[PDB]
Amino acid sequence: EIVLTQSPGTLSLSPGERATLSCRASQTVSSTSLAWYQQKPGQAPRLLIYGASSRATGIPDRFSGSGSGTDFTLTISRLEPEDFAVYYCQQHDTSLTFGGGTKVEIKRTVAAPSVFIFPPSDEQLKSGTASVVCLLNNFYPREAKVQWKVDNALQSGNSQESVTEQDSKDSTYSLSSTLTLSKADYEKHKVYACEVTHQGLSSPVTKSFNRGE
Amino acid sequence: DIQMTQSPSSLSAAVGDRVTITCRASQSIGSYLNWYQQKPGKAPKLLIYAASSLQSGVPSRFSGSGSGTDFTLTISSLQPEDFAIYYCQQSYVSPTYTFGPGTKVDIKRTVAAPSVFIFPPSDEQLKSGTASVVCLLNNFYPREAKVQWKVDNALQSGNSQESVTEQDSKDSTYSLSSTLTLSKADYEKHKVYACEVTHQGLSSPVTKSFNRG
Amino acid sequence: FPNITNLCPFGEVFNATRFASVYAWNRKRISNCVADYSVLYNSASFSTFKCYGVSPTKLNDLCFTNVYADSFVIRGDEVRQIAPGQTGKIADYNYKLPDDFTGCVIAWNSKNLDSKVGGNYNYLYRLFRKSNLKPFERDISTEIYQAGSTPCNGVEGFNCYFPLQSYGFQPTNGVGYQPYRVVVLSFELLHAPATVCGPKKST
Amino acid sequence: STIEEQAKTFLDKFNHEAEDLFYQSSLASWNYNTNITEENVQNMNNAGDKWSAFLKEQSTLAQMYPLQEIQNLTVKLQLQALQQNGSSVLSEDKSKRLNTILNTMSTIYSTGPGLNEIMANSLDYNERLWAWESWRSEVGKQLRPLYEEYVVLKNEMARANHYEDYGDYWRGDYEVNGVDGYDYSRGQLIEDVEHTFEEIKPLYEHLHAYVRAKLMNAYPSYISPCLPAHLLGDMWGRFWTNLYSLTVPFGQKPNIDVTDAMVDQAWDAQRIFKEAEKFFVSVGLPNMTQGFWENSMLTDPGNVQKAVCHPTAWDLGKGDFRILMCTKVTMDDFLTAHHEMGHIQYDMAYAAQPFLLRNGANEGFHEAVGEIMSLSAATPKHLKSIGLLSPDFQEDNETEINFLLKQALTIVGTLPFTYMLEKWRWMVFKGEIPKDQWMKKWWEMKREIVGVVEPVPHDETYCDPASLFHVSNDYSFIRYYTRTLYQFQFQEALCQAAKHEGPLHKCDISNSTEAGQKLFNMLRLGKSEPWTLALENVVGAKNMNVRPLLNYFEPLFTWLKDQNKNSFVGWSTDWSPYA
Amino acid sequence: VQLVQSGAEVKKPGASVKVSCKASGYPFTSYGISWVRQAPGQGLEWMGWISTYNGNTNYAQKFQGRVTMTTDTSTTTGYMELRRLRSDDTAVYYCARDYTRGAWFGESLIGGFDNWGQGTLVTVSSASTKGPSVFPLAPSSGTAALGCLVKDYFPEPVTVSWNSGALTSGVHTFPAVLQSSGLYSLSSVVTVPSSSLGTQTYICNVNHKPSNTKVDKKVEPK
Amino acid sequence: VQLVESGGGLVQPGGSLRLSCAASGFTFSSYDMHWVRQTTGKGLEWVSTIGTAGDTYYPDSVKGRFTISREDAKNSLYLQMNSLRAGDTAVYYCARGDSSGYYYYFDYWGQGTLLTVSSASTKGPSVFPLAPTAALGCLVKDYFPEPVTVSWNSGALTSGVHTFPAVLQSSGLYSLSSVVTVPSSSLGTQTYICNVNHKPSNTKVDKKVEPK
Ligand SMILES: *[C@@H]1O[C@H](CO[C@@H]2O[C@@H](C)[C@@H](O)[C@@H](O)[C@@H]2O)[C@@H](O[C@@H]2O[C@H](CO)[C@@H](O[C@@H]3O[C@H](CO[C@H]4O[C@H](CO[C@@H]5O[C@H](CO)[C@@H](O)[C@H](O)[C@@H]5O)[C@@H](O)[C@H](O)[C@@H]4O)[C@@H](O)[C@H](O)[C@@H]3O)[C@H](O)[C@H]2NC(C)=O)[C@H](O)[C@H]1NC(C)=O
Ligand SMILES: *[C@@H]1O[C@H](CO)[C@@H](O)[C@H](O)[C@H]1NC(C)=O
Ligand SMILES: *[C@@H]1O[C@H](CO)[C@@H](O)[C@H](O)[C@H]1NC(C)=O
Ligand SMILES: *[C@@H]1O[C@H](CO)[C@@H](O)[C@H](O)[C@H]1NC(C)=O
Ligand SMILES: *[C@@H]1O[C@H](CO)[C@@H](O)[C@H](O)[C@H]1NC(C)=O
Ligand SMILES: [Cl-]
Ligand SMILES: [Cl-]
Ligand SMILES: [Cl-]
Ligand SMILES: [Cl-]
Ligand SMILES: [Cl-]
Ligand SMILES: [Cl-]
Ligand SMILES: [Cl-]
Ligand SMILES: [Cl-]
Ligand code: NA
Ligand code: NA
Ligand code: NA
Ligand code: NA
Ligand SMILES: [Zn+2]
Repeated sequence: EIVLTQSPGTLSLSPGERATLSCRASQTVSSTSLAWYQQKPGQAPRLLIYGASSRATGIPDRFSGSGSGTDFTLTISRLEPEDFAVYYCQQHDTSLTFGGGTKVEIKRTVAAPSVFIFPPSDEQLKSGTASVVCLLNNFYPREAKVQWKVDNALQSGNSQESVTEQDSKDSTYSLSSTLTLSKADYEKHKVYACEVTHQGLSSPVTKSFNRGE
Repeated sequence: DIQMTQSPSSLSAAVGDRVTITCRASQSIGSYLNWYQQKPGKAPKLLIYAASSLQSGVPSRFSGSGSGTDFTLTISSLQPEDFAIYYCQQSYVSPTYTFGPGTKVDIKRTVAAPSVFIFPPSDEQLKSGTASVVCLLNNFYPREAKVQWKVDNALQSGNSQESVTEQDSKDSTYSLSSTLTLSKADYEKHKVYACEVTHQGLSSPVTKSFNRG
Repeated sequence: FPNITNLCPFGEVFNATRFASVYAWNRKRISNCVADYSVLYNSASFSTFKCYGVSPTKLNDLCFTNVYADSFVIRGDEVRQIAPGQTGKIADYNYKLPDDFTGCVIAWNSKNLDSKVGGNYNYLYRLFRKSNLKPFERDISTEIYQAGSTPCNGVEGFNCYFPLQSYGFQPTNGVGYQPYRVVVLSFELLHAPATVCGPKKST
Repeated sequence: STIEEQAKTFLDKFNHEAEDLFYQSSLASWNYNTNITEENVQNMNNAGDKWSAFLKEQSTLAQMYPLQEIQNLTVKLQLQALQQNGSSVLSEDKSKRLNTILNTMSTIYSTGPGLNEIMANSLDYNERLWAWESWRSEVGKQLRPLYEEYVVLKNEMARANHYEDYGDYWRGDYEVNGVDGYDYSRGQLIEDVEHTFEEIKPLYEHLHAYVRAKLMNAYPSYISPCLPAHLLGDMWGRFWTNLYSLTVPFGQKPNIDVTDAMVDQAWDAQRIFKEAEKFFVSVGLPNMTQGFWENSMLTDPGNVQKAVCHPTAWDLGKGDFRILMCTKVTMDDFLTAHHEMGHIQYDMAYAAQPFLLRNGANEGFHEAVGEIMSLSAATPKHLKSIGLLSPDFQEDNETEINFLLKQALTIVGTLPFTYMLEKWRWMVFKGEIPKDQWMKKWWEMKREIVGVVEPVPHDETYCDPASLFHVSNDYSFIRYYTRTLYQFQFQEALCQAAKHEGPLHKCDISNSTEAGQKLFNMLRLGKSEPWTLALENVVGAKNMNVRPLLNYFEPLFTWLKDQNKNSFVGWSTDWSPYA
Repeated sequence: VQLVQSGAEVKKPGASVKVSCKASGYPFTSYGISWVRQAPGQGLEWMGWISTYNGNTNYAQKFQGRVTMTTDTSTTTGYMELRRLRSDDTAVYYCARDYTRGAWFGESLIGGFDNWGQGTLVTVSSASTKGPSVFPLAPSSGTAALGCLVKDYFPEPVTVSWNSGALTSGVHTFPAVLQSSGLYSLSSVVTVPSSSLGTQTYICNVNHKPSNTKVDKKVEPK
Repeated sequence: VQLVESGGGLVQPGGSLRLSCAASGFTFSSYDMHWVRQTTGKGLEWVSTIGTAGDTYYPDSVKGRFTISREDAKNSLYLQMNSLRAGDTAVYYCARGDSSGYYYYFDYWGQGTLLTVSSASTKGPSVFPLAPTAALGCLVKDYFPEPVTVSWNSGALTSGVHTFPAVLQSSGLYSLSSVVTVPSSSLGTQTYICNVNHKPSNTKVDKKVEPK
């Protein structure tokens, strides 16, 4: 078994700059049996480099294949707007394995999220479930701490987060946290708050509401 | 590569004679051998292919034999037209096909005396300031012939230049040209000009002359 | 070509990840297919492209019983030896072609594939034998070469050598010492129905 | 299975091993020489030890093939170089002692160019006397009692190797035995050098007469109507190069230097070497290998790494050829580039030969090939051909003499010194000079041969010979006499092939295939055929000559005879500066 | 040259799925086909390799006892049947033209997976086809934001638009989230001028083709 | 079946030129095509091959310098030559290739075009008549480079015609003579014109030779 380790696996670079992606094997892989792949969000993967260096047919000048032994690299001389995607290395020295991938992200300025709280609708409460939504709107970077405080009790194993792909204009992220709770469990509490900590914020920001107000 | 060698290098036979030309290959080349014919100012003509097979449009007079290392071209009965350099070519190693050095096939015939002619420089040439005087020896055999110039009586050399034709394809004789080059000043200092010819077909040295009038 | 066509695996042979060494030359047999020679023509890779018995311009035109593709790695100065009637170290003791050989020989510089900083010593060429190889013989024996009068049964020492020596391929080698991958396509002319033929529009 | 067939099956096995292992060490050597670190030496020495240990392993195995059982002359030449435990014949204790003496002498030579700068630039008699005397008084007394046991043990080594003396051991680097009409005994080296030196005398005496005449205009109170030893332009009086500062024929006429024109067109290193490359293509020699243009170090690599920087050509093996020369925009470096590429062309030629035969024909062949490239690239015709000298610029009858005399002070001034030094060392080894006359006869020879007298009377506690590098470090010195003669022998024969018009000093070998072909016929062989046969493949003669050297300085020799019609020609061996 | 795949297929655990991959534009018999699967929001995972010539095959260890691959030269179509399905098998499955292993001799080649299919989404869950319970996320208290919760649907996907494609400025639709029920839930939000919060009517157009459920809902500001 | 060469002339060293071969008489598309050069010292050297399947072949001394082109449509063969050396001065022939079995051969050949690689400048010839069984001729004096073609009465007279090989003069230029032997019964009762053509300078000269 050979394992290809791609670090950092999520690379933040400004457009037009050099991108140096890394693929490290557990065991020496012959240069003639290692390849690179591009995958833009929601699309199929395409072959960039094969035999460590050799470009595929419909590949621009930007992409340069390098590396030998265990430490291989994929070089993008200039990051064009279409280049910000996910990249996988692959070996067939022994069997066939892929790497973990590396998302090349657009590096934006620090942007704080606009936080919005949403009470469960009365229609949903008729259906005997309650889902309170905490919304983070347009922020960078991606990492954010979202905590659910119900009354004062910190919520753990009932929350679920979902985050969009990077914006196609301002290059920001938006995150949605949804706290699902049964009707019976919902009406046992008064205060429903979501606290958000992010690099861009001057202080943790709390949005809250009283149950039936 | 495969080096080709031909023997003999030079050859002289009379009309009617059987001529035997040999070709040697660097290594064993089965029957991949081609015989060619090249006349003085023409391109090679394919005579024999596959070492033995006779090309169409070629007199059955021509013959090819041999396999392995040694090959043989035979002119059944030499004719005056057959004056040529004959090349052998190997068809084993492609696309690097190689030729032999060629064998000159000269023709022996009866002795023929040269028809001696002398020519004055044109009035058009005296405009340039140089005088070129030409002496022609027409249709003679054999090739050996010595030519000398005389200005009034003074013998001059180092200012003349000789040129001799290849053997004719019909009568198989040679022709010679001798060009005496003077200045306009040197042409006006002398009156009568002559070129002397000596040949083994002439019982005595023969002269042709002209005056500057 | 139609998609349903059965082309010959020239891509597998020529584009194999790793070649065997000349001493243990690898033989792949090609039969019952359509031979596309367009892949080989005009290639910008090949440094040596020679054919023996047939013109390469008429490869599409010919049918054969079988096609044998031999593959191995050599050094630049020794590419000469893979030919009929050639002599040398690898020609005598590793791989010999007949003098009546009907086929083609193709070679390309694999500097950046088979060389390595520190040296790649994975390609073994035989250096000694008691006898020259017959055409299309393969010797993989590990018997100690007896060059002296005294026997040295199963032991290396003085006048006794291990027959197989390792090529040293460095990236900074000279042209003649750089590794070259070689494919020898041998065409068979046996008295049996031919199987490998060129394009349908040719033959 | 014959001893001949066994020797073959051993040597080709050796050829395989020696190819890779030398290359591995060659890379390790290259690493340090381009990038001086304390891990590169550890990698260099560890590879040099593995190379050295392999040689002494194979030589031992090679001994079991007797030379008298070998008819094949090329296999005989191969083993001859391999099977040699030459110095490792003496007893373990004496062998270790000889090593320690060689260690001591070499170290104390270095430990003990400041004085050289004084002996090159100073015009003070006393300061140059101080620098000359103290050097021979310091180490010259230290080396004396150790040079005796050096001579004792080196003869012991030589006589145990069936050589008559240790001088005969060095004379064995010119020996050829077993080729009909090309054989050369060790004794013929002496006679040939002596015969050629006789023809040098007329030219050298007039050079001595002119240099004397110019030095008495500089030192009017420290001259003789022999010359002082500390007023010859260097430490020992080897090169009269630094005397051109005074002994200039015409201080009016300009010194030809196209350093200005090189920085006018901003000639970078990559162009300089390409201009050298095309020079060799102009004679029919191939252009540099692909690996050459990749791996060569032709400039100063900043300060991130420092290198040896001393211009050196490189034969790493396995077809690897490189140049190590942190080049500058100078004419000196322009010519040195041609010189060092000349070395490579030699290396590239005989690369097809078996490993052990890859070398110069003799010890003075390789360097002679390099210098003829510098001579042809310094010619006004070539300097106008490439375009460093203006097409309108022409030579005169005075700029010609200035150049030739500058060349003469370096070339002609060395030969009488080299012969004197080696004739001394030869007679010392065979014991024709007693130990209590080692210093007296050295100065007797200096007087009679070179025309050089000691400024201070020397005791037998001194050793003035061992003031020089080659003497103390134990190196043969005759190779400096031979290579000089070879140069012009190579030049003359090439210029006849290039159909050169005029004197030999104006010769440019460019744009002549017959010249390149003539040279390549020799270069391809190397240490494969007798050096007599090698020399013949160029000149047509089997022996050394000085008449090619005379032809180079013919217009100078006539000028020297003209200006020394009313001068002191010759030297009397009686006068001393303290008398 | 193009590779075309079956289309999204949804099956229960324990059942069998068979994805088809049609090849055109190249000699089918020369090149081999290999299969790669990708779990949602995860990396590529090699499954196996099939020779179009002789039918020899190499699978990974994780799939060795389940997966079976076949080819048909007459149709130029390669199949991939994975039996004994599990919940973790929920992935998008790709067929690709192979230049890593030769079809004839089964030896490694200098290349990779050059041509790729479009992929087939294969969902494996205990869940059955169910329409999304759409609930409004009312704007509470400049650029006030209102949303639309699309809770409990199976299988994916759902398409959501604001004002039937009239409002595209400042809209964010979050990817679905797999729930322990096996069903999926989604959120869609939009930033809106507070001046236009009372004037305009904002409708959330949820389309779920799998269940044939179209639901549009008002978002009442309160 | 015919092959006709074109293009050959004077080129400066390090320069470039193209050669053209016009084919006729056969289905050009179905036959392989070759260029072959001929030198005084080394003889016949193969320089390029082009196949029926668009395949090209070269020697190492050629590849990357010369490129062979083919027009199936126009029955034409081309050879684009770059980086020309002095050692490229040769007579270039275009020749067909055919096989009778496995055995290959060059059945039909061209006429030959002379490429000459020199730094020396081009110059047209100065033609002069040679005033008169009697003989007369034309002197083609001072020209560079080769070749020069002379014909008599636009190719109506061939019988007693001799065209001597050109001789390089001391000046560095070429000089040539052409003569014809004619019955004295035809002097004045038939006029003779030599058709001198020097392609490398586009100097076509037709001059009349008559009794002085
Ligand atoms: C061994 O593999 C080779 C590499 O192939 C590719 O990658 C593999 C991993 C695999 O996925 C393959 O399917 C894939 O093709 C094979 O070579 C390919 O073979 C093709 C013919 O079958 C050949 O095609 C012709 O394409 C020409 C355009 O090619 C493209 O490549 C260009 C790279 O190269 C250049 O060289 C030329 C001069 O020779 C020069 O003009 C260019 O400037 C350039 O430097 C690239 O620049 C283009 O953008 C384009 O992508 C076309 O002109 C012609 O009409 C043909 O149709 C391919 O050229 C060739 N690919 C390469 C790069 O090698 C090879 O066949 C395999 N061996 C066998 C025996 O099968
Ligand atoms: C110089 O030597 C060191 C040895 O440790 C090596 O690692 C380094 O690569 C070298 N430096 C350069 C610039 O090549
Ligand atoms: C010596 O033997 C070698 C083979 O090892 C051979 O090349 C050579 O011809 C022989 N020497 C001569 C010159 O006879
Ligand atoms: C050597 O120089 C010649 C002429 O400039 C050039 O054609 C050639 O490419 C060079 N050598 C090689 C084989 O690279
Ligand atoms: C040789 O002659 C050429 C002109 O033919 C000239 O350009 C060149 O300078 C000469 N060679 C050299 C490098 O001296
Ligand atoms: Cl693509
Ligand atoms: Cl290395
Ligand atoms: Cl040997
Ligand atoms: Cl060997
Ligand atoms: Cl992953
Ligand atoms: Cl056209
Ligand atoms: Cl025909
Ligand atoms: Cl003439
Ligand atoms: Na070729
Ligand atoms: Na081994
Ligand atoms: Na056209
Ligand atoms: Na025919
Ligand atoms: Zn040197």
